[PDB]
Amino acid sequence: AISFDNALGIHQHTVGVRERNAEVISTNIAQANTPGYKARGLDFAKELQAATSGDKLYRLPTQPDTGDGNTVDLDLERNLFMQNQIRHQASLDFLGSKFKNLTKAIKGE
Amino acid sequence: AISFDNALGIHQHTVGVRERNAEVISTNIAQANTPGYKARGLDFAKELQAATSGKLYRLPTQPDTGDGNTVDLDLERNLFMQNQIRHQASLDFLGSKFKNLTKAIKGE
Amino acid sequence: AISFDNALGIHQHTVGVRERNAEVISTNIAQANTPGYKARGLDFAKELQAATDKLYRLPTQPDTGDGNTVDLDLERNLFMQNQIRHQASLDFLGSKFKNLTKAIKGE
Amino acid sequence: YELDYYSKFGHTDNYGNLDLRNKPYTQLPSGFVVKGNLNISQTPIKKLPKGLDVGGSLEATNSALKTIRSGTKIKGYANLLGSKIESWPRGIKLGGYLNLTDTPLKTLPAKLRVKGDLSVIRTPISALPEGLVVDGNLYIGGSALQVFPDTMTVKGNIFLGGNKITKWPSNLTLGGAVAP
Amino acid sequence: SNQPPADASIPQDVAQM
Amino acid sequence: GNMVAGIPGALSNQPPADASIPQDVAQMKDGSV
Amino acid sequence: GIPGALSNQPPADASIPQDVAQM
Amino acid sequence: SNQPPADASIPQDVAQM
Amino acid sequence: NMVAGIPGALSNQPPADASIPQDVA
Amino acid sequence: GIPGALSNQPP
Amino acid sequence: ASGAKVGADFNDLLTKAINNVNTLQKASGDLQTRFDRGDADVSLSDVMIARNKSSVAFDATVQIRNKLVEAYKDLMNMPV
Amino acid sequence: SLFNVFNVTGSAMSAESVRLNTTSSNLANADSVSSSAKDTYKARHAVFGAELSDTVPVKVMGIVESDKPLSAEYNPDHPLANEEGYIYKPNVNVMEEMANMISASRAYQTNVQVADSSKQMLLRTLQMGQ
Amino acid sequence: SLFNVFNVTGSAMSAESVRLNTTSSNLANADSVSSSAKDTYKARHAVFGAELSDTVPVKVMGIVESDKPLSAEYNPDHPLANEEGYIYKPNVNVMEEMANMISASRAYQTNVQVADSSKQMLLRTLQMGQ
Repeated sequence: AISFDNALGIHQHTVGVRERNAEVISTNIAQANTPGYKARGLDFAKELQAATSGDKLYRLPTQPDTGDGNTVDLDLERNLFMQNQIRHQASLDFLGSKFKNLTKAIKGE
Repeated sequence: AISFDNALGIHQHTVGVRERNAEVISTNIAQANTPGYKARGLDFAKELQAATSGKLYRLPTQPDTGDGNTVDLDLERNLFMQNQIRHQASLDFLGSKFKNLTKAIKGE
Repeated sequence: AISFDNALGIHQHTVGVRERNAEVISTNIAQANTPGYKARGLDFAKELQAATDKLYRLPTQPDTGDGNTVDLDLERNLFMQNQIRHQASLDFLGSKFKNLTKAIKGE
Repeated sequence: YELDYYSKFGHTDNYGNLDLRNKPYTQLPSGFVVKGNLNISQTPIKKLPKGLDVGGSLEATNSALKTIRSGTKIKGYANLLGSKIESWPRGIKLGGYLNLTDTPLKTLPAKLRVKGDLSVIRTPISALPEGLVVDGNLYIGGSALQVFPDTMTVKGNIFLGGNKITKWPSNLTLGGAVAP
Repeated sequence: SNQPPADASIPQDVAQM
Repeated sequence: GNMVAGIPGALSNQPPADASIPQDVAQMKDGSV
Repeated sequence: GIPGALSNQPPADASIPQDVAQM
Repeated sequence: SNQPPADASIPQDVAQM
Repeated sequence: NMVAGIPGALSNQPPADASIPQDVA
Repeated sequence: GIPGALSNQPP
Repeated sequence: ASGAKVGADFNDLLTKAINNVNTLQKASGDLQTRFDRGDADVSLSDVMIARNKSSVAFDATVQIRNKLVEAYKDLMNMPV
Repeated sequence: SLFNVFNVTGSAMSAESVRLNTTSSNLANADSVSSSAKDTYKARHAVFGAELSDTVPVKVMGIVESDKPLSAEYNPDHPLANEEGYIYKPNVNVMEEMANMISASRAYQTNVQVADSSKQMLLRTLQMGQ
Repeated sequence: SLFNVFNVTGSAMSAESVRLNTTSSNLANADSVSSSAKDTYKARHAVFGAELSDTVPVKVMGIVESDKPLSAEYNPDHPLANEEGYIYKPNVNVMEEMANMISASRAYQTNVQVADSSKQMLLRTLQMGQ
């Protein structure tokens, strides 16, 4: 034992995935008005598995498009972006406390 | 003595109960327009007792207009903000229990 | 180097010019009804040169015997634009000190 | 009750589509003519009047439809999924498919022709009539069928649906395959 | 209460109910 | 099941004499379905 | 499922045998 | 889903298709 | 591969309106 | 009870 | 391989980061003064983006500097 | 777990959006004697549902047309007139569609308030203890 | 790399800005008859594009004139008329310009929130381990 992997856990890979998800969600919000653009989804479980050791998912629209072809539901995108930011803040707190505890033990302070 | 139970008291359990209460109040607001849905209440004294030692229906003030829904949104809004204030106050109480506990062990 | 002139850029002077411009537009709107008053315009590049004037506005329509060359449609738009740009200059110049203080204190 | 001249006028749109969904009507006028689709699903109608002419499709799902009189003309299909019909009359002019899933159907007229798929799923029918010709697929899943007619024509794929077939037709021209 | 409140009835005759 | 459902809004909040709701949906409110 | 619910697909109709026949 | 959502039609006349 | 088109009101109406140029659509 | 308050059940 | 190569590689990493931060700070400064002088080809959105990135980039520079100094101050207080 | 509140409010907001679009179509098609394929427009209504057995999300389970009869109008010279000269028009009622517009919008906005308030409560839990 | 969200949100801000400028020109030139019948102003519209070869930026691919026929008006008094006394006017529809104004402004401000919230996540990342 006594290794950074065994000490940090999955809180280092989770942060990267949460930032990846925010990039995907922000892309859907920006491309909301572009006709023909299809909303992009991200699988957290698969992304976390790939990050730990190392495809395109589309979001099914709740209602038909008005003709443009864009399936971005901006009501859902804001809700997911808000959730992603909260869980990302927790992951930083979880990962940040891993380093603080490691520093505390190696210095006894 | 010197146990996390004796150290935090009921503050470690009140946080979870008021989170449950917020969930029950929140779904009442969402299901307000759903016809035939009966407003659901939570008994704080009973739920707190259950958590310490390891849902009811809300009677309407006025008859429903024909959809069978007994959700009064004015009551749901009022109870939600009271729970939020008490939830925040509960975190202040529980949070300072740890900080005072940390102050004693470190002497600073 | 490392002087306030270079640290602040020209944002230290723009705030003053936007205040002078707002004063002139306020004068034009107030003097819109007084006959014989000629609308005054301020040249931005002149105060730029003064940093590193008070001209007249030629009417697009003839007067009606007053001789007053103030177009209230133009003045409102020019006052709205100046006020928006004035707030941006405050944001630019305000952040110059916020970055400057963070560099010195390191926190 | 019955359907009068003005009773039907309240259930007709601009294209003559008669909608009787869950309406408490028990019968239709004799010699009835409907320009468009007819919907009598979930209705207490026990028998269709003789000479009925439908310019569209027939839908009587989950209804009490039990008897159909000969000479009825349907331009579209006859959807009878879940009805109470026990026997299919001869001489019905049908231009679409006959969906008899979840029906107590027992017998079919000989030399029957269906211009589309035929579904006798979950029916107590004992033997398909000789000379039966189907221009679509055949569904016999969950039915009492165990013996096929000597000659039959299924332009589509025959789907057995689980029942064991002990005898196969001698003259069968199949455009598809057979699936269990 | 532990028993759901009853759905209100809006009859046009009351007698029939 | 034990699922309660129906048409929300102004259509439901009327006396049943209007009969603007289909009978299939109207029973669905009850809770039997 | 709810009874009488509308469908989000063109309504199979009469003309063009194609619909009257294919289920 | 893995398949991109299909585009809406909004046909002027359904028979024309 | 690109996904381009006029955004706004000109594309959010049935194609029978025929406001978008054919090439762009 | 109020002397003359309406009930909430059929009369 | 020698230890100087690792030291030079670490030095180039720090120099590259400082140049990147300096590039953003100068890029933000030009966009700020271009919009402030009254040029109509500059968008307020791009200016705010430019100064947002420069502010974040410099804040990262401050954090690394403090950690380097703290490590050195920790280093000098050691038995030897 | 206040993250459940996000699911419930999000499902409610989606349901209100479906109801608003249904109201929008009824107002736009309250005067249409024709239709795309062959059937006169009938006032549509989304169906909300609560799968009560915590939180109970609200889900839309399909669109159901109103059962009110179509309003028959006497337009005998119209091309689509029947044998009696009547044409049929959608049963959309203006008063109830306006109430749906008001009700759906106010219900949509109050669910945003709950989610925003619930978002704060999660943040204060993160700051607990420090 | 460190600011991918800013490049996408910022691109939307620049993209939605062009659509508002185009809308302003269409409304300001809705009554500009100009001269001839082919130099007459026509409603212009920006074309958004997304190259999906992470983040997909939005790029404006040029301004495209509307294909709607010009609005003809009978006026054998305007000196810039034609043989039949017709002056052709720009094919600008006020209702579609108002909707674009609403859509452009709201979508533009939505990306402001995402870009502003993206900075907060970057600022919180710098506080990791502190």
